[PDB]
Amino acid sequence: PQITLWQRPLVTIKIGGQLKEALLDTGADNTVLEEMSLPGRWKPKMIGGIGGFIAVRQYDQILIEICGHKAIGTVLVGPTPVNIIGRNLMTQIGCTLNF
Amino acid sequence: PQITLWQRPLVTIKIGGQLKEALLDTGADNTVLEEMSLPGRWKPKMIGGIGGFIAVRQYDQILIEICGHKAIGTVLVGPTPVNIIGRNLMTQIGCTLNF
Ligand SMILES: Cc1c(O)cccc1C(=O)N[C@@H](CSc1ccccc1)[C@H](O)CN1C[C@H]2CCCC[C@H]2C[C@H]1C(=O)NC(C)(C)C
Repeated sequence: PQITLWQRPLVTIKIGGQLKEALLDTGADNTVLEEMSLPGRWKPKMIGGIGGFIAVRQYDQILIEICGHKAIGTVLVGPTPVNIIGRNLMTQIGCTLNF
Repeated sequence: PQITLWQRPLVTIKIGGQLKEALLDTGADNTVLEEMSLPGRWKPKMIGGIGGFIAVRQYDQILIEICGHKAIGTVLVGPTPVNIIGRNLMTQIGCTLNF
């Protein structure tokens, strides 16, 4: 799959038995999902974007299926308006920028 | 150029006679630079990221040289902590995501 950038690079994910849409985001160090319940224990974390900071819950070794490719990594959960797949997960699916 | 995502995808830009480093950001609709003086007249704009909103100045038809590729487009100027090259400029340089 080659994805051009004329539209947002949204992909379908499967995480915790749920189907979501998420944005492939090269400008994000981390992966950030809207509120959802996840197994097992987490740690509080602040992350900064443009315009300020949000509080999130850090879950490690969480299974995610991104466009049919499985990856396990750290997933942050909190009040983001868009599901974000960051570089931590993108490297696991062999995802590159090209030009 | 193929860019893997193990590190931030930072590139050198030239804009308004100045050299800067900027992040190639698939998760950004717009291009956002820290405070700098630019030719032309501008319009006020609010943009939202994670954790809130910032006020920026919208400059159109601005020349930018991104990793040696010229592009002209809308550049937003304001209190972003990182220079961000968004999709609007990335399409102009033939930039794709691949995996
Ligand atoms: C800059 C920009 C636009 O011009 C237009 C639309 C969105 C954005 C925007 O802020 N996008 C961001 C993701 S968050 C997001 C929020 C709303 C919609 C889509 C994505 C960037 O892609 C990533 N963004 C780039 C960059 C922005 C300036 C501050 C430092 C980083 C923070 C980083 C980021 O947010 N990282 C998290 C791990 C917290 C997710």
